[PDB]
Amino acid sequence: MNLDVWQHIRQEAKELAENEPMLASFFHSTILKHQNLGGALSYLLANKLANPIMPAISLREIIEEAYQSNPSIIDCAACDIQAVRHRDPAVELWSTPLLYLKGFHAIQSYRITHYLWNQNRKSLALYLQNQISVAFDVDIHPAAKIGHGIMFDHATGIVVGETSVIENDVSILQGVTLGGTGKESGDRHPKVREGVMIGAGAKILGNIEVGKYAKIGANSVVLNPVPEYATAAGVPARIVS
Amino acid sequence: MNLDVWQHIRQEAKELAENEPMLASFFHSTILKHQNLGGALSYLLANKLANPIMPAISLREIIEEAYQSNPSIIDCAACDIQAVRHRDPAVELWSTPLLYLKGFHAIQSYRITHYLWNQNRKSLALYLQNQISVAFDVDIHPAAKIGHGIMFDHATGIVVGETSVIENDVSILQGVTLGGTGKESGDRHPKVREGVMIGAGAKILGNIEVGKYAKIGANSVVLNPVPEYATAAGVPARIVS
Amino acid sequence: MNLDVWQHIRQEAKELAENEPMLASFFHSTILKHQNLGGALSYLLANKLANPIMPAISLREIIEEAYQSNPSIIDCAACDIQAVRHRDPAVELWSTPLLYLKGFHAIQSYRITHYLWNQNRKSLALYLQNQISVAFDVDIHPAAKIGHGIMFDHATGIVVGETSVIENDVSILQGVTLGGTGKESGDRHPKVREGVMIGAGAKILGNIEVGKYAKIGANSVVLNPVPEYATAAGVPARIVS
Amino acid sequence: MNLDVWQHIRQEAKELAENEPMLASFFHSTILKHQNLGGALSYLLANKLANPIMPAISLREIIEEAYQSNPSIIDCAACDIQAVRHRDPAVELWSTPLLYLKGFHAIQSYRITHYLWNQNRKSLALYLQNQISVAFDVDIHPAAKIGHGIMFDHATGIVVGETSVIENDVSILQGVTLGGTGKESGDRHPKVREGVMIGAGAKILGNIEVGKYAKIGANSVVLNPVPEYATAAGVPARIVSQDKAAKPAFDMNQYFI
Amino acid sequence: MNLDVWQHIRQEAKELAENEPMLASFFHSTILKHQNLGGALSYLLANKLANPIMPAISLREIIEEAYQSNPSIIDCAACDIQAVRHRDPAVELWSTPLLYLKGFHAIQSYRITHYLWNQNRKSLALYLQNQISVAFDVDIHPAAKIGHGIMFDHATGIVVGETSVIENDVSILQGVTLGGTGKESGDRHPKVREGVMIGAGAKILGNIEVGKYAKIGANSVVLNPVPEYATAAGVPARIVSQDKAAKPAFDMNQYFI
Amino acid sequence: MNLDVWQHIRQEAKELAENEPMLASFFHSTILKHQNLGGALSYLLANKLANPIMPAISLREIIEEAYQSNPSIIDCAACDIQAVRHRDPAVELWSTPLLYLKGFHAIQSYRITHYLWNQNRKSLALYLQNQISVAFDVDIHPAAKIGHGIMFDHATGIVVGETSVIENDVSILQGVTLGGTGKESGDRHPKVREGVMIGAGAKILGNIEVGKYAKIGANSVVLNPVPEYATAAGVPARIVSQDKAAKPAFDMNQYFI
Ligand SMILES: [Mg+2]
Ligand SMILES: [Mg+2]
Repeated sequence: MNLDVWQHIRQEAKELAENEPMLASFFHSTILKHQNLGGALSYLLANKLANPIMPAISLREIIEEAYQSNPSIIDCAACDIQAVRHRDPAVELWSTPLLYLKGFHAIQSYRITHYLWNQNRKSLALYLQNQISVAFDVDIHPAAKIGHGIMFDHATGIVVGETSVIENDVSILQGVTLGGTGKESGDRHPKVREGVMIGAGAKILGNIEVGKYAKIGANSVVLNPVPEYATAAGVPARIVS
Repeated sequence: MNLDVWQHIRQEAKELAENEPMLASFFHSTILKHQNLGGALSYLLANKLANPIMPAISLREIIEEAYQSNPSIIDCAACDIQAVRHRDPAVELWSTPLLYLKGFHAIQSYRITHYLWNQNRKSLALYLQNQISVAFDVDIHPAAKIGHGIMFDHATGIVVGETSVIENDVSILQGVTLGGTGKESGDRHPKVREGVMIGAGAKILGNIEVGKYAKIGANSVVLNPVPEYATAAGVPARIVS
Repeated sequence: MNLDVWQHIRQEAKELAENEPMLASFFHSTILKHQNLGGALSYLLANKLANPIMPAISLREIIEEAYQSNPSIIDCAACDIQAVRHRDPAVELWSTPLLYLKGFHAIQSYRITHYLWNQNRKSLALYLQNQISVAFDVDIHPAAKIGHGIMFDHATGIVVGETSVIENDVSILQGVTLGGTGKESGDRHPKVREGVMIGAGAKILGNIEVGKYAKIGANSVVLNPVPEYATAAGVPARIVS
Repeated sequence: MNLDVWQHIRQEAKELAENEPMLASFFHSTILKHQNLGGALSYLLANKLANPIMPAISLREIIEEAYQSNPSIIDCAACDIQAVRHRDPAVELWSTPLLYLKGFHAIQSYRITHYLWNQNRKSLALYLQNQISVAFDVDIHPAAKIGHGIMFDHATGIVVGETSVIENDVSILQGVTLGGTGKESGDRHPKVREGVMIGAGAKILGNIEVGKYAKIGANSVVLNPVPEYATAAGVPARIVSQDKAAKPAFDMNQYFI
Repeated sequence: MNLDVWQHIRQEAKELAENEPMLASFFHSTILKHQNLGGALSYLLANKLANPIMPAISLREIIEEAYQSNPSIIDCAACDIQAVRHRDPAVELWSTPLLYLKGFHAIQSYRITHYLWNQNRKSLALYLQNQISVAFDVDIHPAAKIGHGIMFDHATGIVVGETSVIENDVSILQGVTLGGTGKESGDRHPKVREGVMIGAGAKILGNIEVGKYAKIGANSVVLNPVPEYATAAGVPARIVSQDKAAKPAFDMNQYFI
Repeated sequence: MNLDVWQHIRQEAKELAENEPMLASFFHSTILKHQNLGGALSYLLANKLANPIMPAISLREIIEEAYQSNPSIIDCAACDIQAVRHRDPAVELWSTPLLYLKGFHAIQSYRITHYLWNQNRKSLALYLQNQISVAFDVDIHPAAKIGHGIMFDHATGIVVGETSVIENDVSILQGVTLGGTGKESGDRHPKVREGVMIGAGAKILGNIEVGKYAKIGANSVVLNPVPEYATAAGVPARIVSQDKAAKPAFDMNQYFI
């Protein structure tokens, strides 16, 4: 659930350090030498988003503070790991999401920009919003609201707008946009309810509702609300009974 | 218009340096210590495209020379900033495009590869074409012709081909291609007239005309000309009266 | 064919070193000082995928070993170069694919992760799978089976799944997915036969057959088998006689 | 309390960031964002000693662990800063030692290797001993024993071997060696007692006592014990004079006959 | 005109790029693409002194501003190159000093800190003073005064303190210190007049005049004034001989009795 | 056979990786993955000497080419490691010299520049001569001739000029100069024969023979020939004593009268 997640990854790292000496020091530095998930995650995120403007060493303190303050940030990471492990047939190890999956890195990094944005650090948040778009190819406005148990499989090209809401247990694939229309401010982005699965390349535009457990077809363009448990596909999207 | 743009950014940088000490030196080095937009832009672009093969320090001289020679390159950057400020509801600061928006960085970087390509420096231009695809996820052939007041919102996945033409005040989103068909050379890429807005994921193929102020739907595949002021949507794209 | 490819690139590098002194040392270090394609390719790949966790110098030995062991890895690179030269109207030089095209870099890098994956080095392969998604925006599961004469033009956003098969002489563009459905393991990814051309943004889902020499339309969503020599387009994809 | 020292630095830091925009983020990230000398110090040293083999971010954890086990390592740095501010006429700010003086950085970095040496991490301690010699040009064996209120002015070229001992309040200049003799292990390096000042280039060799409050002339070669309050000079060094009033480490009087 | 010097370098550069393909882009980016010594020099120094705190690209602007305000800083480098080409038998090319000799880089880098020191940018000047000691192993206080036609051969270990003065045409070798004495500010460092050559390892301490055309023996310790055309040697140094014909900085005659 | 030396290192390496997880990948990448000293050495040196101008990956090819043409360069390193393990009481592991001692790295790096110097690649050799002085603080002209079984303990500050010759089994400490004299090319640097040990800071200047098995006292200044088995000390150096039994390079006896 949480303690299980970190111990599954802890036990795995030991074995993978033995099988691949070239990464032994990486497994030790990232996983094996820390006492909890936050230690591994702040380390990995700091390194992936580093830049001389804001070096890993500086970034890590900012990340740790965030974790110390709102610990739930780490619980959500634990749940996201479990989601990928449970919904992605290609994933066979608990440590894989944590170490190599840019979609998962993008999500946890967004949790940091979301935290900064709500701590009155808009500049640093926009600066990291871009770092995240660059390092992971995922662009999430810091003010978007995203829950836990979320999976961004492959992730390249995902874009989530300012007023977006993604509830728990949502899965999103490469090239999917949750964007808006109009040159005005206010609610103009999608509300994706829990359990929703979005196919690769789908574009959901406007402040529209995406019912829970709905399935959105690859390359579908959703412009109108999608009932709960329904399947929308096509351009524009239609409900396929 | 131009002098207003740089002074809006100059005044903003001072305030953001006060609110975020961690980036104070970044605001000063990039914006506050230079006398004009070109000083800030050449600095930022050099750093974002740096690589040991061609370091920021070396790149910057090449960029500055370009600016010195054809100053309009900087005016166009000023107009692009204003475009984003005016068409993107998420943007609230004039400095945001300049500092963090990879789409805007991609555009101005392309202006440099376009300049190099027309100075008989094809190698360096192809080398930077790739740097730009890597750093910003935007691939623009150096020979494409692009005007000013252009916005690449989010930008991940945009591709513009060799014979493409994009006129002024055009807005393009993530995943959009202006590509061609055929294994032959010659005109084989889109001509997008002024004011045109292209939705996320749209693919416009061939040497076809995209009338002014037309609107192209997300994920639309345009294979035939689109009349001025019209709206094309669907796969293939159809005119929605 | 093979010896011709490396000599076309060798002769070109000399001329481009003369025309662009700023890259002279790059042409010499990458091309002119090595005796064969593997020398240039291992050098370039090591540098593009470097990271302190696994530096270029360390990566290069791993790459060289791979080449020494299975030399065909380099022949396939030679064929891929020729494919781009022959199918991409924008390419005018044999060295261009080798030096600047991220799609081609992604393919050859995948050949290394495929080799590592079959040498019982799953960790290192997943680590490089992510490096490749980051450096080139292309995500290829290491167990995918890909032949030679392959072209990933532009490439941003391409995703190839675990059980995928891509035969020879296949061309794939930006945003295309060869993905799967279901949370189960087993064959769940596309089988693209030889000669197949896939348009930008196409999403091919499931363990389905894509007949040889078929043409897939941009943004097409293929969910059912496509006969040989046929053209599929639309969402879902339909056969356009 | 070593907080006064830190108070001075934090105070300088705010005004320094105000005057030099180009170093603002550096002052805030090293000094101002931290509430004690330990956070500044670990940050700085980890950055100066960084290498892909052991990156700044990794090394910093190792240093904070050492400060957690041995807080006195931080207080020792405070005093070392106080020693420089008082004895080095060139140093007017309390922040200068901390931010820029490589002899200071070296001594503090050594304290970290000294800690690892006895944590059963000798490979890492040797790795860092070398990182220190390369980064600051100072080679201090991790098993050496060094007190506090120590100044290594300029520092380039300083060598301090395995069995060396250096007590509190000693001033050492560039080029100085506290070297061993022989090809066997065991006590074979100098024991420099408090208040001793050693001039530039001086070489002290073997297991010999350098008397408290003694003064070692520049470029001398000391091979025999030196009496307290005595001044040794020459190649080889000879006891040329004696002052029982002087305080060589604090006076920094370089003249001798 | 210091263009002759530059003409020689540019001429060597074209042929050097021709012979060593691996360094071509380095020769073009530093030398050939620039039309004067200033562009080459700022490029090189900014690269050698670079750090995430102050990256090459940022530092270079700071250097070009200094060259714009004080063009003589560039002409001083030309002469320093001429001094090495003439006095160092090991140096056959005019481009060698500029491209590779760390003592040269140090002196030029110091001139930049000297300029910042009086631009009200002492924090940056101290930051760089340290960057210089770390990059080239040479520690020159920014307030020191140094003329032109100066050679720091090998240079590792050279220290020049705050109130030091060095006139034109002086040759200084590795390990040399122009050091202070005392714990108080004020004139307390050596004043080395033209044509003086100082052998490796020599330590000159206090506010003392080192006579024009004098010759300082290696490893000596100078604590009293040295007469013009005199040769001082020993620990402590003694005036052992005098030659009124010699030109120590140019002859580089290291022998003494 | 220099494989015994390598066997020791590989053996230490496995257990070292076992004890210090944080350095595991470093031990495997440098030592364990390679089957001979050449692969470890080229890897390490290329990494220590790396610069965007000549990156580790490029430089390494240049080094492997040198080892392919001149395998004895590797065997020379084996012996240099053996020399340190035997003479330096501080060094207990055979892997220490190889992994961490900058004087060792310098000597091996020089051997590469010496090879390039006569491959018609003098620009690259000078580029590296400087990379070596900056990375390890040791300046060895590429045209210098150095034997094997050589130890540069601590090494900071060592300078060895163009025409210098150093035979087998010599021990040299930090601050030592084998320097030239005069402003003309030609033989003008020391010739140090086997078994000679040179104390810290010593300066040997001009084309003079330093007799086999001789012992040079720390901080001495040698300007005249030194007889075999003789001990020279002082500024200027004088022959103070003679031992025909001693073996200075191996004994490392630093005391003198
Ligand atoms: Mg990317
Ligand atoms: Mg150094």
